[PDB]
Amino acid sequence: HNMKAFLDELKAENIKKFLYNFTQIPHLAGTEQNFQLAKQIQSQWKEFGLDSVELAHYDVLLSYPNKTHPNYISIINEDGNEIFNTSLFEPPPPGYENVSDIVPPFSAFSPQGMPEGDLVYVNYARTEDFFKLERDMKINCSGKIVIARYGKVFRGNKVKNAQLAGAKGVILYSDPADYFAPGVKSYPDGWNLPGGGVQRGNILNLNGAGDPLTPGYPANEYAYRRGIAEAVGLPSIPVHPIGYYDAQKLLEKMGGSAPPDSSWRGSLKVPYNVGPGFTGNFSTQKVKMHIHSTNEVTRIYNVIGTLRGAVEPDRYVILGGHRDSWVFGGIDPQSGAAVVHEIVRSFGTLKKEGWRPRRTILFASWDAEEFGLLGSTEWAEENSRLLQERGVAYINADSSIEGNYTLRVDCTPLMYSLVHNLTKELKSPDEGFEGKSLYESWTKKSPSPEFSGMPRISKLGSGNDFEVFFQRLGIASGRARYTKNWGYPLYHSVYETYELVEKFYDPMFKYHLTVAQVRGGMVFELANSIVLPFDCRDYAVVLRKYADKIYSISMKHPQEMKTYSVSFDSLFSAVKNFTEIASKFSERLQDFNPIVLRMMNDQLMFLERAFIDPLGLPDRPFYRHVIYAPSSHNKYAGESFPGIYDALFDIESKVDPSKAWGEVKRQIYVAAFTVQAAAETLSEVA
Amino acid sequence: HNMKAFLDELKAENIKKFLYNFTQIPHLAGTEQNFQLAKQIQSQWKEFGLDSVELAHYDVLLSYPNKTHPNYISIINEDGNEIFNTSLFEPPPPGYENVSDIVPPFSAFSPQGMPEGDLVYVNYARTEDFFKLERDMKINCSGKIVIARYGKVFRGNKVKNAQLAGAKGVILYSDPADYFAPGVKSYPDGWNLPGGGVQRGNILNLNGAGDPLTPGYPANEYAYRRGIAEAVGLPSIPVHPIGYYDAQKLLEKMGGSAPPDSSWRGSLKVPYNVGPGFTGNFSTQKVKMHIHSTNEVTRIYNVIGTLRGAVEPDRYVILGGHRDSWVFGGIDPQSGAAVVHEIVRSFGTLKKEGWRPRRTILFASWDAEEFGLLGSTEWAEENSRLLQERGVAYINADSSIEGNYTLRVDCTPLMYSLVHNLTKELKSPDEGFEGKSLYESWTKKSPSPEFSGMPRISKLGSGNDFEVFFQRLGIASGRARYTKNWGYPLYHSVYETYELVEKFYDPMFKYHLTVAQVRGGMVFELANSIVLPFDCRDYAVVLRKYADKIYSISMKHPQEMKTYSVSFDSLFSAVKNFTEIASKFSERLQDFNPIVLRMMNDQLMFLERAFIDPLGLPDRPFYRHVIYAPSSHNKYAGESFPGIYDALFDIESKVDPSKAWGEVKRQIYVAAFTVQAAAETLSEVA
Ligand SMILES: *[C@@H]1O[C@H](CO)[C@@H](O[C@@H]2O[C@H](CO)[C@@H](O[C@@H]3O[C@H](CO)[C@@H](O)[C@H](O[C@@H]4O[C@H](CO)[C@@H](O)[C@H](O)[C@@H]4O)[C@@H]3O)[C@H](O)[C@H]2NC(C)=O)[C@H](O)[C@H]1NC(C)=O
Ligand SMILES: *[C@@H]1O[C@H](CO)[C@@H](O[C@@H]2O[C@H](CO)[C@@H](O[C@@H]3O[C@H](CO)[C@@H](O)[C@H](O[C@@H]4O[C@H](CO)[C@@H](O)[C@H](O)[C@@H]4O)[C@@H]3O)[C@H](O)[C@H]2NC(C)=O)[C@H](O)[C@H]1NC(C)=O
Ligand SMILES: *[C@@H]1O[C@H](CO)[C@@H](O[C@@H]2O[C@H](CO)[C@@H](O)[C@H](O)[C@H]2NC(C)=O)[C@H](O)[C@H]1NC(C)=O
Ligand SMILES: *[C@@H]1O[C@H](CO)[C@@H](O[C@@H]2O[C@H](CO)[C@@H](O)[C@H](O)[C@H]2NC(C)=O)[C@H](O)[C@H]1NC(C)=O
Ligand SMILES: *[C@@H]1O[C@H](CO)[C@@H](O[C@@H]2O[C@H](CO)[C@@H](O)[C@H](O)[C@H]2NC(C)=O)[C@H](O)[C@H]1NC(C)=O
Ligand SMILES: *[C@@H]1O[C@H](CO)[C@@H](O[C@@H]2O[C@H](CO)[C@@H](O)[C@H](O)[C@H]2NC(C)=O)[C@H](O)[C@H]1NC(C)=O
Ligand SMILES: O=C(CC[C@@H](Cc1ccc(C(=O)O)cc1)C(=O)O)NO
Ligand SMILES: O=C(CC[C@@H](Cc1ccc(C(=O)O)cc1)C(=O)O)NO
Ligand SMILES: *[C@@H]1O[C@H](CO)[C@@H](O)[C@H](O)[C@H]1NC(C)=O
Ligand SMILES: *[C@@H]1O[C@H](CO)[C@@H](O)[C@H](O)[C@H]1NC(C)=O
Ligand SMILES: *[C@@H]1O[C@H](CO)[C@@H](O)[C@H](O)[C@H]1NC(C)=O
Ligand SMILES: *[C@@H]1O[C@H](CO)[C@@H](O)[C@H](O)[C@H]1NC(C)=O
Ligand SMILES: *[C@@H]1O[C@H](CO)[C@@H](O)[C@H](O)[C@H]1NC(C)=O
Ligand SMILES: *[C@@H]1O[C@H](CO)[C@@H](O)[C@H](O)[C@H]1NC(C)=O
Ligand SMILES: *[C@@H]1O[C@H](CO)[C@@H](O)[C@H](O)[C@H]1NC(C)=O
Ligand SMILES: *[C@@H]1O[C@H](CO)[C@@H](O)[C@H](O)[C@H]1NC(C)=O
Ligand SMILES: [Ca+2]
Ligand SMILES: [Ca+2]
Ligand SMILES: [Cl-]
Ligand SMILES: [Cl-]
Ligand SMILES: [Zn+2]
Ligand SMILES: [Zn+2]
Ligand SMILES: [Zn+2]
Ligand SMILES: [Zn+2]
Repeated sequence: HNMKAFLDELKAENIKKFLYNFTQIPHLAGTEQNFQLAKQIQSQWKEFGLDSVELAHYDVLLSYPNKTHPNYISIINEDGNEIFNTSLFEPPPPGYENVSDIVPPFSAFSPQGMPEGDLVYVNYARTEDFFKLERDMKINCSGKIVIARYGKVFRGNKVKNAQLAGAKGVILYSDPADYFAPGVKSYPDGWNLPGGGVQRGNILNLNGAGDPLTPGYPANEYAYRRGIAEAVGLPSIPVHPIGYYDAQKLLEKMGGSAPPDSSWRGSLKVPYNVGPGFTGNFSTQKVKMHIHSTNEVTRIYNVIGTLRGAVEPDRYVILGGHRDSWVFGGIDPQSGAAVVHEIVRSFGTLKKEGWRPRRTILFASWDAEEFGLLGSTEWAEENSRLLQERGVAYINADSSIEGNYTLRVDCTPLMYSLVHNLTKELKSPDEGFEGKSLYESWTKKSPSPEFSGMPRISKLGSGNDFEVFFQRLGIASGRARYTKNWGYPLYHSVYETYELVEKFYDPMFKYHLTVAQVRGGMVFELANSIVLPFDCRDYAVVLRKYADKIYSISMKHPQEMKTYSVSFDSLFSAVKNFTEIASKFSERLQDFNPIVLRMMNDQLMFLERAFIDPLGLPDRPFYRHVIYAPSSHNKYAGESFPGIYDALFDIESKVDPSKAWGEVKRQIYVAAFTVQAAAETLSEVA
Repeated sequence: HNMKAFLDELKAENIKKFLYNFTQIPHLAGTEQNFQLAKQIQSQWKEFGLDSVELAHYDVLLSYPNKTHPNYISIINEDGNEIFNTSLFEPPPPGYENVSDIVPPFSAFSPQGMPEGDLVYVNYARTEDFFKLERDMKINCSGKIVIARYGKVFRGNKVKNAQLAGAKGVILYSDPADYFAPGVKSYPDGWNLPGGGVQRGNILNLNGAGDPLTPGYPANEYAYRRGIAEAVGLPSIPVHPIGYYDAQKLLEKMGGSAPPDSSWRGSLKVPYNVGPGFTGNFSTQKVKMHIHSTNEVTRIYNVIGTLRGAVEPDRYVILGGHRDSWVFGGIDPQSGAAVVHEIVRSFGTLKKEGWRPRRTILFASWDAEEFGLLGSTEWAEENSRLLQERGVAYINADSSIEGNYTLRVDCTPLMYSLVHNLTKELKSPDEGFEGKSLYESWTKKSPSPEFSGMPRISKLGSGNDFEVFFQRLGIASGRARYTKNWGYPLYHSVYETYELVEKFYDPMFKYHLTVAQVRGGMVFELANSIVLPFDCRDYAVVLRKYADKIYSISMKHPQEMKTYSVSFDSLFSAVKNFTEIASKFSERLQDFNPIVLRMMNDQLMFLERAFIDPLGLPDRPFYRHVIYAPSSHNKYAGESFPGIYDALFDIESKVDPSKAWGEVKRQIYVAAFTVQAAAETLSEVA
């Protein structure tokens, strides 16, 4: 009973069976169907052999369209007539036109409203897009409806950016330039987005809070909830998404200024005029939104399975991914959840033969991830003390594939070595690499920008269920999935089905199987290796990289750094110290008795934990990791030394430079202190 | 080598020698003399046999009078003449009239100013005193100088209360009714306060922040400091203390309303008129303060000694007390520090013979405790990650005696059993109890208000160096000292000398020796017992007591609890659960292998830690313990369920009752959740 045994028990055919089983009806959070799937998963995980399997439920704020009062957008003429209306549903996929309860496209958590106004086209609605509109083009968004294309950044950042600019409404759409791959056919004949396809998705700005009504505390039966008016993260203007057929109708009459350059033009046969408003003929027509969605406190259910550790049952390695989907979830998330199900099945087969892992493994099927990571965050708020004193690692398990080209890993530097070592022992599934390792194919296809002969591994960002574990609690975290050659066209649409995956992404299920071996093999090592498989020297390498980068951003303002005596010396000193201490620690780790071992492993487990500042980042108390936080411009992207980065952002625009530069210095001191403090956790303990 | 060996090595004669050595010159924080004593202590602890002994220094905000521009108060006539002036120094004690650098009486951190006005007498300046003045007597303090007597509550709460009432100055004084014991002579002929004696002391309201300029982070060499304007906890009006000779001069001319009752009258031959202002003859005279003290960032030094553990070197038991004193520190703190020095000496004797404790013991000599607990708090901010993952217990060691009657212990319920068991094995030093245990004499003299045949043990409050460890970090903490039959007259005066202790408090040093056996024996057990000597069942008992108490406070408002559906059921359910789970845990602890042991001990060590809410209490982010916080009316006193207590305080005065009662419910939910969460840390781990 070893890792090879675990890995050999995983079967592509089983992943395929489970994916099919998980994707025949929609499993939207808060619905009957998703409770039923949770019950099924709990039953099967027990049958698979876990020691215990429980549902953990919470009553959280969710959001749904009004069934009898649909959401839509109009062009209205001056007479008041609605002369063009967007579509009320996506044409359902072949063979699914009778499935009940497909939720129509909507932006979850939109407030209600029927605003009317002139359209302004804001490109991707990124921070830089609004800067370009307002500062360079002198175009004023206040009181206008903005239309923005999806992509580049999390949609919630788009809405926040629109709000701050004074917009009274947001219309989101998928441009073929971003969601239609050239040379491939639309679903059902290929994997491309049809013009009637629409990306659903929440538009919250929770900054890691979880349920908007109970930030800090689990939404259990006796919770005291904020009123809607004080809820965290809800947008203050109506928002609705549409497909590119409808978008074309809204964009074609656009007047005002031309697009500032070609980076602002998508693929529709439309000028991409920024506005405000329409051209001459139609300058009297307007855009009207009709949004009637309601926010509703609704029960959600996590499935939590436990495989007790033989030696350190009080040390937890967690494999977690969500189960709730927008409609059928053929990729998002069931391609990940089917992989988790087969991982549980394999571990349980070993267990039934008398094996147990050294440490406890917890398996999680999270609910309401699509509505703001609510299920993972509420459970972690409930269990925060257990997690912070016992949590070894968290491996996420959302969609296993978003392409069929190569591997994509985003993790803490603590697991870089683990990931290199594991992938060297796994067979590549790729054409042209038969008989060669996954490591070889991945490094060949996705080389490191810095080191020859190594693969790219990215920082963790946010916007998935690892966020509370890593960014709030400081538990070492990672994720891995197959990706494209550098999202995917049918993301969050009704066309993400079992057939999309089985026909176009992974017909042999070999990419699913490889991802199962990576996620499963990581959890196996973390739960069974005698010494935890973390290399602190890898952190010392990246900290230097990030310190160089942040210093180079500051050095765009040399005169201000002289005037205000802005020095990075403390941060560099801390990083140098971390490097030296980590080096000594690594020598002792190889050169040593279970208390020494357990004292040692605790140093490795609490090293990620040491980067947490209990005071949080400014105005973001649930983002506490001083090295990594979600980017303030794009929740999906990771930022390093985010406190310093945000202090320096757009600093030349601040009215009181002394105060702005003071706050940069304050952030340098906080970062330097935290790096040194983390380093000292690796010093000899007495 | 066992506890008896440790205890027998402690000698009364050595405590006496060290006390004498520590009290011949003043050791005010930030001065040359106190750095020299720190160096001496470090040298001796090394000689005593500790493994390492370091100074940990920080640059913190301190406050000192201006040497060439003394602080004083006047009665000024309408002509502008200063017709009476308070004294510029206390008459120094016999044989010490040539000692240099005795700091004159002042209120540390007072701002500068020379306000003039009418006096109002505010009794003890407690919350209830100001309520009585303003609501019942209709006396308006705005723009008036208040005169208040020391006692009952921390002086800082007095100043905060005066500020909030609109006072422009505060004069603090020691009334004989509170600081002169009947039938005993004044120093040097007895232990009573002479009329020229004055209590020094800081008047900050830091709420656990430590150095006013660097809340959250150590005041190290690269720290970025707040400006004085944003500093935490500084008073906004001038404050100065005086003795009762001077107080009599200021109080004798007082007019306006009579004292509302006899609880408002002290012992001076004065009417205790509340004012405002003086009687007819002198109604045109005024009181003028002259305060010229300056706040100065100043280096302070902690001495940190380590005795490495043989088995769990990564588990810390800390014995810490301060070294800085107002003048000679004959009781405060050197009676405690001399005890610590002899404890270190005894442990080092065992070490020199080849013994080591099971866990690491850390010994601390803290600086600048008198200026706001700055040395212990900065070191704990520096080492917070080590402390929270490794800190087993903190035993404080300030003044060993404040009387010669009986023992006084204030601790976490987790150490109640430890304290009972230890004191049953110690000989009582008391007259009439020769041959009988310390337990027997203490319970006889200070019985429990609740259980026959047990002694009183009180909650921890704050205002001493355990505050950061217990209230911020959640490390189990305790303190013990000999006390009077229910502060002490010469507290913080120049008369607290070696002679006061050797002549009047403890001439045989037997009370010092007994306190050394208690503090030392507690640290020995905590550092050496195989299973940590904490009983979680004791916590379950007090939690029920506190839940009953807080419910009984709320039930003063039955109509409001019906209207707003204010239920305590969740809190009672949590406490019941904690009781049941603790009971099972205790059974397993007696019924079990070093990992099981270490997994078990970790449950005991992290149990205090589980009562910490990382979000802090409302507007008090550094007070994080949900069960215990310093009282918002008296930093010295402990409050239980302080979040709920403060929500209910004076609630019938709140203008929006729906909102006030909502916040009571929110606090009940937070408390219930935290109790249940702490209970679940004692559940089986998987
Ligand atoms: C990386 O690791 C280093 C440990 O090897 C550590 O070095 C410490 O650095 C601090 C400076 O930040 C040193 O502080 C000095 O301590 C001595 C006493 O040991 C003091 O005398 C000295 O006094 C001052 O001199 C100042 C500087 O010129 C002056 O401004 C002051 O007013 C005062 O006169 C300093 O406070 C400490 O000793 C060092 N330990 C060593 C060298 O072994 C680094 O700080 C660490 N990096 C970080 C970010 O922590
Ligand atoms: C002390 O320890 C107890 C464990 O023995 C624990 O008991 C749990 O209590 C909660 C109630 O707070 C129970 O919650 C219910 O869970 C079931 C499913 O297991 C739900 O069906 C049920 O649904 C609801 O019924 C509600 C109440 O009438 C209603 O308002 C809702 O809308 C919904 O229909 C409840 O959510 C849980 O099962 C209990 N575990 C048990 C009994 O074993 C205590 O909560 C704990 N005390 C604290 C403060 O944690
Ligand atoms: C997915 O697979 C499960 C497990 O086999 C199916 O659930 C079972 O359905 C059978 C036949 O109705 C019942 O006898 C069992 O009680 C079910 N087992 C459970 C819930 O654990 C489930 O119906 C399948 N779903 C689809 C769409 O094929
Ligand atoms: C990844 O594999 C490398 C090569 O096997 C491991 O590094 C070796 O670890 C052993 C065990 O301590 C050492 O004795 C060798 O000297 C190491 N070889 C090196 C550094 O080249 C590495 O530990 C593995 N990473 C893990 C387990 O996280
Ligand atoms: C307190 O005791 C210490 C320790 O004996 C005395 O310090 C020593 O003084 C002698 C005589 O001057 C020196 O030779 C040593 O170098 C000192 N030892 C140290 C500093 O560790 C100290 O002087 C005593 N103080 C008083 C007031 O009696
Ligand atoms: C205090 O002393 C009592 C009496 O010795 C200790 O309680 C006993 O502990 C032993 C060891 O587990 C048990 O076998 C006995 O049943 C206990 N006696 C009781 C409960 O009456 C108690 O453990 C000690 N407290 C400590 C060490 O914190
Ligand atoms: O939908 C999500 C969050 C974002 C997805 C990543 C993602 C983010 C954006 C796109 C897109 O714009 O097409 C596609 C995928 C993840 O982290 O798995 N979770 O279910
Ligand atoms: O002076 C102090 C803080 C308060 C003291 C307790 C104390 C508190 C008040 C008095 C008094 O009013 O006479 C006396 C003693 C302690 O906690 O040791 N620390 O050095
Ligand atoms: C949906 O449709 C209409 C909107 O006014 C109304 O009858 C019904 O209350 C709505 N449902 C909600 C708000 O859940
Ligand atoms: C848009 O829908 C509204 C409401 O149902 C209707 O009055 C109008 O005729 C529609 N416009 C078009 C072009 O269908
Ligand atoms: C832009 O928007 C509206 C135009 O109606 C105007 O009232 C507002 O004050 C303008 N503000 C800025 C900052 O340009
Ligand atoms: C699957 O891989 C092939 C081979 O390169 C590629 O052409 C095709 O685009 C891939 N399918 C998807 C959905 O990426
Ligand atoms: C103390 O005395 C006077 C007050 O104005 C002045 O000469 C000197 O600056 C003062 N010292 C300080 C502020 O430290
Ligand atoms: C009080 O002191 C001031 C300043 O030194 C002086 O002018 C005045 O004479 C003094 N008053 C008395 C009564 O000594
Ligand atoms: C009380 O104080 C002063 C008296 O000069 C007055 O100006 C102030 O407004 C009064 N306020 C209250 C609340 O009684
Ligand atoms: C010391 O104890 C005696 C004996 O009861 C008592 O009368 C005296 O007041 C005590 N001294 C002090 C300072 O308490
Ligand atoms: Ca919550
Ligand atoms: Ca500080
Ligand atoms: Cl993932
Ligand atoms: Cl004490
Ligand atoms: Zn997903
Ligand atoms: Zn998704
Ligand atoms: Zn003291
Ligand atoms: Zn004191």
